[PDB]
Amino acid sequence: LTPLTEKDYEGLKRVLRSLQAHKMAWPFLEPVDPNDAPDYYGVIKEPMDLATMEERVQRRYYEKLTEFVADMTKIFDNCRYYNPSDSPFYQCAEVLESFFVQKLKGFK
Ligand SMILES: CNc1cc(-c2ccc3[nH]ccc3c2)nc(S(C)(=O)=O)n1
Repeated sequence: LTPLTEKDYEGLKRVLRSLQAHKMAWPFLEPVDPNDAPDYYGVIKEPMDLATMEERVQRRYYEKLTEFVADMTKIFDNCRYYNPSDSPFYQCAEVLESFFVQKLKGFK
């Protein structure tokens, strides 16, 4: 896989901001609050969120697009594992993952 260039990184920031602005992204914007989900961090061993990804983007943590996609997929995988399939939180992952794929393919 090809290294992420500085030109690549402008695109990644755009993709990330498109997701952060999505109406369904709210449960993913910041780390889960342990007060609203007291067992969350006993269940989910590798939490991830969009603020933690923004930090990594800004600090050029990602060297390959696959690593960026892997962090994003953890967000969605964590959500569907923690939540039952009829929860509104689960529905956020359904909507935002397919939005992400649309944007990812564009990033191309
Ligand atoms: C009850 N189920 C839930 C609850 C939450 C949650 C709760 C409070 C929160 N405060 C700041 C973020 C934040 C996220 N996130 C999910 S998630 C990431 O979609 O798996 N599922």
